[PDB]
Amino acid sequence: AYTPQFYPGATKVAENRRNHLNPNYELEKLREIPDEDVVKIMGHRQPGEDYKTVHPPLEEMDFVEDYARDLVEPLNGAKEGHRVRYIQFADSMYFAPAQPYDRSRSYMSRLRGVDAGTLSGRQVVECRESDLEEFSKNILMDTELFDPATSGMRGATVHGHSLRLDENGMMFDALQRCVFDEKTGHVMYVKDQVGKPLDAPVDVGEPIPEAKLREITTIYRNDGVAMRADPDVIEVVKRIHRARTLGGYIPTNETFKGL
Amino acid sequence: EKRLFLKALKEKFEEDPKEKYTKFYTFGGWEQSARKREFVEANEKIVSEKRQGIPLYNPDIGVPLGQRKLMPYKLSNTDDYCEGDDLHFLNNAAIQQLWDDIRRTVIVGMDTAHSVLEKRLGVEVTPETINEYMHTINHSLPGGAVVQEHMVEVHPSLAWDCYARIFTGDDELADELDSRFLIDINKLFPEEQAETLKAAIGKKTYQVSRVPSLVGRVCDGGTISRWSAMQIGMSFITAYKLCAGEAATADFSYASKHADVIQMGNALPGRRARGPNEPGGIRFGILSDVVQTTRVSEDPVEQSLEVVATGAALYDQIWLGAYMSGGIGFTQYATASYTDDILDDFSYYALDYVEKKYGRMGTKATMDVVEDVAGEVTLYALEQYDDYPALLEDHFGGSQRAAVAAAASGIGVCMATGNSNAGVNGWYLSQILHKEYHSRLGFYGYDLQDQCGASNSLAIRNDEAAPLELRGPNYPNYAMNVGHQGEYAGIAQAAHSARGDAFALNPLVKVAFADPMLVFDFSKPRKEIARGALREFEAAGERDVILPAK
Amino acid sequence: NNAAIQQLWDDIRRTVIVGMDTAHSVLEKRLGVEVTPETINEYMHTINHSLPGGAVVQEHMVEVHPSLAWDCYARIFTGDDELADELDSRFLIDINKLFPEEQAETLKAAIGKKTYQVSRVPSLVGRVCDGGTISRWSAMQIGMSFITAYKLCAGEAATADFSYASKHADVIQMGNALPGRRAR
Amino acid sequence: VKYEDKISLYDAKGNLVAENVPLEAISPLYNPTIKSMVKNIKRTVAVNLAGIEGTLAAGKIGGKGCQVPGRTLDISAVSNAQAIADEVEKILKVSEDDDTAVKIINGGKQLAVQVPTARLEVAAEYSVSMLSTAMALKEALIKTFNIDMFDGSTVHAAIVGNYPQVMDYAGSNIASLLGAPSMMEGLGYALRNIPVNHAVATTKKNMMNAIAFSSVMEQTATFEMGDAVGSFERQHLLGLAYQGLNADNLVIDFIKANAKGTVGSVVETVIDRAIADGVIVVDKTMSSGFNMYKPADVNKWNAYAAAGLVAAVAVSCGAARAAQNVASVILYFNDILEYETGLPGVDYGRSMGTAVGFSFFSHSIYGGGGPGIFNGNHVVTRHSKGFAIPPVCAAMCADAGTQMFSPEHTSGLVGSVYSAFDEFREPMKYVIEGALSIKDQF
Amino acid sequence: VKYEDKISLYDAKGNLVAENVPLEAISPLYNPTIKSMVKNIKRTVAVNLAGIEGTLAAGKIGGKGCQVPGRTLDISAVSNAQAIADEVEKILKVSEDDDTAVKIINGGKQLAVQVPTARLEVAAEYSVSMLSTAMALKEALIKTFNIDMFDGSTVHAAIVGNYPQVMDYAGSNIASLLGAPSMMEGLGYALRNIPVNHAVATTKKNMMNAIAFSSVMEQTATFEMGDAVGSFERQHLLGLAYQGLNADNLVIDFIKANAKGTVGSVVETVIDRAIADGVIVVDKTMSSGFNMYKPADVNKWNAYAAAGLVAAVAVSCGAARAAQNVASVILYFNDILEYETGLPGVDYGRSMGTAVGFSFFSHSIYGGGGPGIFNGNHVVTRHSKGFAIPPVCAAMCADAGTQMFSPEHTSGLVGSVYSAFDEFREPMKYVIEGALSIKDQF
Ligand code: F43
Ligand SMILES: C[C@@H](OP(=O)(O)O)[C@H](NC(=O)CCCCCCS)C(=O)O
Ligand SMILES: O=S(=O)(O)CCS
Repeated sequence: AYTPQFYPGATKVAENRRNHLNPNYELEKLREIPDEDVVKIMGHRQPGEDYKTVHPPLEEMDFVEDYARDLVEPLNGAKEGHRVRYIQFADSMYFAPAQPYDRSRSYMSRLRGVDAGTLSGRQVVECRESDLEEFSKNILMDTELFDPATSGMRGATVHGHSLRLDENGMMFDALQRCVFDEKTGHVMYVKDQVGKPLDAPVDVGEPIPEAKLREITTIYRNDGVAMRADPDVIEVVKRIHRARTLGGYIPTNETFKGL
Repeated sequence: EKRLFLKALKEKFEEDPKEKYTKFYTFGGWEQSARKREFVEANEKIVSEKRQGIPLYNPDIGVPLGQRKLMPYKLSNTDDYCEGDDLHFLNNAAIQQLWDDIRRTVIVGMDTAHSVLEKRLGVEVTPETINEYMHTINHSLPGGAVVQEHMVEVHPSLAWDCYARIFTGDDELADELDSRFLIDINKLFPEEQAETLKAAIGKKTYQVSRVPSLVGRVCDGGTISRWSAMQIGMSFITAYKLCAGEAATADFSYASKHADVIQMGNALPGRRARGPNEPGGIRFGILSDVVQTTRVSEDPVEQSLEVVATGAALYDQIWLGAYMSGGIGFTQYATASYTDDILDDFSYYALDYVEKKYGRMGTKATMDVVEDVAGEVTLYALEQYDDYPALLEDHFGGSQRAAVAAAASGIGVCMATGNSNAGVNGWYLSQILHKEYHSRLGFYGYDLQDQCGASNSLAIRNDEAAPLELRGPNYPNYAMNVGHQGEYAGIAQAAHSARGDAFALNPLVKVAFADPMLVFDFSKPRKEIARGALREFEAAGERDVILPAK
Repeated sequence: NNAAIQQLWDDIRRTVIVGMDTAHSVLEKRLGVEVTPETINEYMHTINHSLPGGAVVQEHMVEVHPSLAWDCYARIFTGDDELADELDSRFLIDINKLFPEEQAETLKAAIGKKTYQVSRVPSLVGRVCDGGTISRWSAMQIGMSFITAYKLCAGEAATADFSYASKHADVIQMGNALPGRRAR
Repeated sequence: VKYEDKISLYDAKGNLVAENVPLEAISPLYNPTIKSMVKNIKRTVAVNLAGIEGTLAAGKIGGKGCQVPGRTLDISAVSNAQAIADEVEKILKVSEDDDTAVKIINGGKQLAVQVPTARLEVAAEYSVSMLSTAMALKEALIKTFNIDMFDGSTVHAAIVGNYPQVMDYAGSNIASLLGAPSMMEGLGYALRNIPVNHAVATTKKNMMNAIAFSSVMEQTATFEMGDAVGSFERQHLLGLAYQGLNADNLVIDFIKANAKGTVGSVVETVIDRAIADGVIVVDKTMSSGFNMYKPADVNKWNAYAAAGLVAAVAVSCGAARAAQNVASVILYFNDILEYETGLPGVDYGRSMGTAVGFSFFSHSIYGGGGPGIFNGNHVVTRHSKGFAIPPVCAAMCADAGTQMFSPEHTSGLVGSVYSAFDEFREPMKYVIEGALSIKDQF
Repeated sequence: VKYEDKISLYDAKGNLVAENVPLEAISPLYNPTIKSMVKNIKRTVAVNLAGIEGTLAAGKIGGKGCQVPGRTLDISAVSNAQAIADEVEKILKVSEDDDTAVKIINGGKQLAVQVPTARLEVAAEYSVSMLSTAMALKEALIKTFNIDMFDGSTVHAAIVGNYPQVMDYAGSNIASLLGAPSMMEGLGYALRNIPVNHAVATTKKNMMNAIAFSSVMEQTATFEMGDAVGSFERQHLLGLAYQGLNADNLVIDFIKANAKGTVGSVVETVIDRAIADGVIVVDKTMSSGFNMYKPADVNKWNAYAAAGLVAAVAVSCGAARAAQNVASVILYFNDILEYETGLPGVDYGRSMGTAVGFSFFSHSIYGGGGPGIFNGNHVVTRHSKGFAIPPVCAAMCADAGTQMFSPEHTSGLVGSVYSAFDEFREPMKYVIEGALSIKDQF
């Protein structure tokens, strides 16, 4: 068949982007945050109650016979009619292990039935609540995709992806949802992602050391690794741009001879 | 290393611009800013006096503002700093007058009117009669009623900004006319520019009518053309006394105020329903012609950057952040293109690279030159963002960064080739290269037109093809999103600054906005915005004489 | 020459009425948020600060001078007497107090048990811009106040639902647009 | 004749219908079914008789929240629906045997009227149907119930909302699939002004049929806009054939191959099929081992990518059973494909930009709303020439009820009226039938 | 048949052609000639090759006084003309037995292109003609002269001109008789866009033929606007027959009877003919004499008054040999008739109101233009439903060169293009023949 190559380039950042894009690549496990702690950090529901429902379970409701719709297996949260909630992150520009477009591409190539959006300041995923919690805890939190110092889960007032880190190597946060504790070195979350305070702070673990961050980040930087050091990615980008321009002008094989 | 943006970063930030760490949450919140404290004191006084206790401004709700250091803003090529609140278009009278002066301008050609008067109406037309007509229209345009005391007239002090001016490409007629109300092309433009403009204009005569600002304040932009036409017709039938019938008067009326009318903007269709002379109908070439820096500067980068500043202040702030969205607005995005010398530094590097490699206009527009110039400029800009953490803090939003880097790339390509569509193609290549570099771009829907752009830059399809000079806010790709249009106008100007052109799209608009009688001087938009941010700009349209003092 | 006629036109121009019932239904059935008169009071407090041009989210904003927007009000009226009873009278347009008994009953019967918000954007906005600015200004500020008063995500599908409701579904314009020849 | 490439034809169930069909057989300029659909869409009008009765009974004329006290009429339109329909048919009939029909829908609660084509031959545009039906309804109501001469104005306001003052039928009880010509955002955009919800309700929430309907409308519009002429015609012909009628069973094949897959798996399937069919070849191998691909057939590659995009939307929004993933799927299908192959996206990035704007205005405060309120005439979704709306229709068909602005909320009258015609309800099978009919003429 | 009305058809010389012709034989919904004229108007486009060459040579792209330095293309469009025409026809061609006429005008400086009807059967409006022609012209110009990839935008601006930004064809060199549907006064107003000067130039300043052209266009438009539906259809059919097609020879008879007369004498002859034909009877005699008159046939009286209005315009403007009298003639013809008989005027005062519009539009400093640029698609002239415009055509045909807006100044290209069609040059004769061909089907 066809063996995918995900991204171009031979630098370390290109390899990390390929690993994030690759669904057969096992993300390294770094933390162990229990499901209740993650659920209470998201702040959508209290751990212990039943899932709220936005529409009756798919078995109860009746649908028209659609052959091309019923041959795609739905998520477990979809057949239970669970409501669609979100998890949102801000990734620092200083060697955060995951980056907005990288996160969106990896999520869309790894998860089923998710809605991913990317900005400069934040990246958000929306899915059914049960599936969202499951994949969030299993992939987004206790893997290399999350750094408690350079990445924080923020639902509103996202600001600090481009600001300088503070004296603890920690991202700026206006609401101060997560706090660095000096007497242990651990980072503790004192509020939910929206900003509502928690009853008890939840420990998310130690921050990743900077040296490790350098070799697992997916961002090109003049100090870490420059895009000038990966000419293949630039060449591919220029080829895509030229192909777009030629197709916009006249979409024929003769025009594409000047590719 | 020497960079043009270094001095502003030194002034704005207390730490070294290369320093990667700082401290937060120690500035006292909104109290750290004098503007916010003045706003709080005002809000208290207004609430108690005028609002009868209904709250207006409550900083204690919502985000706690000022958790970080609220930076001041320089203005490019100007040595004066201001807070970000002073650059909001509602708090800045200079930006409001910038839009007012464009809104209240209509150019009408008077050669068909003269020919109809001479031949059909049997009335002689001489420079003395032209001077008499100019006197009549100058009295009548603001609010006047000629030799009719029984007619209601507008208070003269209410329309002190209303003028009627004349200009012509005919030299002898120009020097035979009164200099009180003449826009002299010869003494306002350099010799070669004046010759080019006179050749483009021809031997024709045009009158510029500046409707008073108050008229556009009370009404909309479509009122300006009607006001101008009505006053022109009245003045024409009052100055020249004619014994012909009424039908001949209808033919003369068409010739005088419905034949050679030039408007600033066109009407918009669909959900953008708007009349003419609204900022969404102004094409990029027209805005480039409005700005007059080609008159007083030979630097192509400065000429493009003044158009960038004006286009940002108009399109991003007024048009998009008020006419189309409203609220606090999109001041951030626009100030990013003209506050510090970041875009100046990037554009100067692009010009230097093009001059060293291809020459000032030494290459025909090909794909290879577009790709290499745009890639080089984008890489330089992004590494500049990388190695100066204070710079990244200054341009905190991804959009403001993307727009600046892409504008530098497009200006560089336009310098190299002299083609505006090649420049916009370089802009789009810069945008996608930026996205791959930083794994980031602007907001959620910032790059709708940047993914569609490469294909639409050189397209020939009906709704996709247009020269960048003929594009504007109503171009379907550019209709909605912020952070593009002012830079597009700057790129369109840079296409012609490379060739040393006297104008971009319309000579008449250039000559008309060379007028010294305008309140906002378009020779230095950045300086005037700086003056307005300091509360030292004298704007028009104030109803001080019809309001109680208490 | 008459500031009263200008203010008449300004007051008519800057008025937009928004029905805040579909938005409440979205908050109740999609976001699982409970709407009570206390929450409505908090929302009114928020929007009276946001509509003139104050900042509620997105750290580091600039704000318009309150002196230029002293005429900017966000008012609420309802045909539901029980809901109108426990509402902050500062932001309430009381039908019972402003209208005689028979007229008040007729107006309540016509309006029904529905809640509406009246936004009066500053006159300076309609004077700098045109009259098409008002609905968009009100819609943006309504969406911002909704997402900051109920502690929601700043941008999701329900945000689009709020925006569509406040932009056209539940909005009342003083004057319709005139596209085509009229061009306004 | 001028195109040598053939296509196969598969139904909505993936069964083969015919092979070696010329590409031009599905062309809007040749296919009889597409011509019939365009002709019938211009003359069919939906009438809300119950809405008329309710508006007149309460004096609810004037649009949103508007009542005129004193202008109240008590009529029984729904009870006399047969008489009203007979009178309207008599008024609109041209001679004796034209295609004038007024069928009764929902027990007289709605009317589906079709003005004769003879009334549209001598008309420059399509607005004659709505105006003629409005006048016929006014006359029938005035003559059935002996309405006073001073109340015909109220009747007119009940049927059309504020038409002389507002160039539209906003508060009225008369509707059509196409919008008013004053709402067009560009020249030739008349056929693009059909909202997604209207297309989904017309096809009764059938995914393949909704895709076919939306694609046929969008590509016929591109023909009308002058975009699909000259050297641009083959691209749109292939886009309609592959994304819209699953020519080579590409859509069903990709969905079947990715029943429990993600968007990336769909991208991999699309690239593998394109390589196997010879559409794309390896241009060069880079230093890092990246295999840059070039299209051996540019338009065929575009068609393959568009079919894959529809399949990816179907897979993702069927896994989630929510129609809010459409914009993200359309964006990131193209985003992953371009940097996996080095090839341009579905519409040379024009579909990606439409997806970006769709994501923006479907997740923000600045406008838009649910995916069902967008159309090809919308300022946000007008940018891709018929390659982005069919996926939106498929996704809204896959929705399970998480959207408030669902077809039921938005298109109840239009959907119920237009579902009664087999050509509108199942466009896919009838377009295939028309192509089979004209198969041998090329 | 549903109308028992019969008419006798007379040619432009006052000779009898046929008798007892059914009134619906001249209906727009039945007459083949009116159908053919509507189709030809829809599908015909005029191209100004000399204008394109001049605009490109000087870089004069833009609306008015606009000119882009550096974007100048030096091509010989007029010199070749035929390679361009052949390429445009080849691009626009749909089939072999296909209309697709592209014809050379004025020795190469203009093109008269007729888009095939196949491209208009699958279009919801008429705008496909100009868009398709613009695209074909762009492709032909880019291919004939090897235009660089970076100048196609310049070529587009020269052909269409500001279109994406400014939603029309302002500074372009391509034109059609119908304007953009987004720029209409109301719904269905597309056909009331041809000015009086265009009608006069097309018919080569023949009074009866220009009257027939204007009347046919106006009444077909009324049929399109939904106005001529039901009870109003008879009035508009009679108006067309008696005001445009000289039915019963009323216009010629009134003109002959008032060769040396005034407007008052024309009113007298009209009333005498109406009394003699049984159209009006005596209502009652008041105390002070003045026997009031009531119409025994309301629609026929309106038609007689309309024919008399045309005759009065002809008489007055042939006495003055100037076309500036139309407004006053119509206004005071209606006034004198009303206060002479106690009867309503033409169109129940709408003709008089439109005449007031003409007066204040062409007779003051707040006037604008002259009578030659009158059309029904204007805010000032829309009020009469095809009863006030056709007489202006007679007025402008009678003008002896004393108008600034003469047909030669404003409609030279229009006349050169559309005078080639027989049904446009002599609308009266060919409409009469078409009505004769369908006499027996009623
Ligand atoms: C709530 C929204 C959704 C939306 O439609 N607009 C918001 C908020 C809105 C409000 C701010 C209301 C207030 O002051 O509280 C306004 C002013 C629009 C309006 N007229 O109401 C605005 N943004 Ni936004 N907005 C901006 C920006 C940005 C950048 C911030 C970069 C970053 O640090 O993360 C990001 C986009 C991103 O995804 O990256 C952004 C997002 C967002 N922006 C997100 C989420 C904000 C969050 O922090 O929770 N703005 C900027 O990049 C600077 C310019 C700035 C605009 C005002 C100005 O020019 O001063 C402002 C423009
Ligand atoms: C898309 C459309 O919104 P609607 O859904 O039609 O209301 C359109 N808005 C805009 O263009 C918003 C532009 C300004 C805010 C976004 C700048 S990034 C408009 O108001 O007509
Ligand atoms: O972030 S959003 O794209 O919602 C708008 C930015 S102001």
